[PDB]
Amino acid sequence: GSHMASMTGGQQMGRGSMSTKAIYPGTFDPITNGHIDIITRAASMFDRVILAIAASPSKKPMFDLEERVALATTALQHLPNVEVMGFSDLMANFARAQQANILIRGLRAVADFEYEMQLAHMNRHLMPELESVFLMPSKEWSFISSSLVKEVARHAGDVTHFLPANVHQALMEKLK
Amino acid sequence: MSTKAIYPGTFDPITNGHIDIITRAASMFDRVILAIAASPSKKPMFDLEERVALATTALQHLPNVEVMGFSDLMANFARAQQANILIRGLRAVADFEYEMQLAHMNRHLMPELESVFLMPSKEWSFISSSLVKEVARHAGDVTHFLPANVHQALMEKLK
Repeated sequence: GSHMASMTGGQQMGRGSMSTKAIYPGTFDPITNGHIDIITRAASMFDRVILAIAASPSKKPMFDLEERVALATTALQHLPNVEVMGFSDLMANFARAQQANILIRGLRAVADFEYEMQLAHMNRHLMPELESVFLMPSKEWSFISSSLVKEVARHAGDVTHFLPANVHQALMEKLK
Repeated sequence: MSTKAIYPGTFDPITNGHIDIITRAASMFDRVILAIAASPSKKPMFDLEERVALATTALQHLPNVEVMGFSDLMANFARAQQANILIRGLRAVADFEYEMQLAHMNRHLMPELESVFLMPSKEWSFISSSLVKEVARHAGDVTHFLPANVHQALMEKLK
């Protein structure tokens, strides 16, 4: 009500809008225009957003953690309420450590919907106070992935439309 | 700063699943409007007045939620209401394809409207308005799936 701290600290649910802090996890190897679109949209609706970059992914990434964090930091510099960080745990544990209450997930294909629903249930089990939120990609970026952009670039296909300049330069450098 | 979300549907009637979605949405956005479609394609069991009244009571305990009817383009309603977020619940794969199509169309109609998707709690993952009605019509117990006000109104409709 006013000076009610003496009485209560407050609950998350039932009581109006709360401060929101979102994590957007991935490998971002490297970050594409599709990722930038998702995080831009998320940063417009939530107070703070962390782009969380996985340190040790299952498959060895083309860019190391340091390179991935640096490229993403530059690409997202124009968003005041976004921070880029590496992590090496369950997304649920990183979110707990970072006191985040929102998990951002991109939803590209029908094939992925089943898996995403399963992960959301598991994350609710691990961290009940973490809410998963799902954003569909713009039509423009609906077919791109980091993986497809790399494979196209490896055979000299034009991918300038799909990446920010900083990332495009770094990628060309990686491929000779 | 300010976020204002629309949660559209037929809500014929509102279920515990709907209430869960809007509760979660109201915790992350400043204001939420439950937008109830006036003239759905299939004739609903409850009329607009009944649907709006039942939902209003069911959601009365949420301070930052308003229930309204609407009978126009979701883009125009959202523009009229100065809303910047469209909430959809996402139950099944079949619904995701259709919702993705509508989201593309809505991006065309209203570029400044952001569509956001929430998955239902495990508890409510199989229930729909349609299924609850069909169960109740043949005397199955649906008390676990509806708020008391809605349960009472439904029993009344089937007598």
